[PDB]
Amino acid sequence: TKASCKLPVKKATVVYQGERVKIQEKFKNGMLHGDKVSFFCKNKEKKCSYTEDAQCIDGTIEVPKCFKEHSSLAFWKTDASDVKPC
Repeated sequence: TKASCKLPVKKATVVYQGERVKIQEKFKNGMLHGDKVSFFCKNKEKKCSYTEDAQCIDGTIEVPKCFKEHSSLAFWKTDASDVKPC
């Protein structure tokens, strides 16, 4: 069987097939099973951002740790989802 997943967040921006979209909208009803999506993150040793491809499973998924649900304290720092790739 292939049970879809479940949008772990309400504002996650990933890159499906080379496309930036908000899992909270493109996957309003969870994500397809096996659906692969990359999460935008930032690099300190490189000073740039990149994507962390991911994989969906039967109503289950392992979001990339580097990701960040929301992390309060929004100070001078653009979210990897809005940074330029190294």
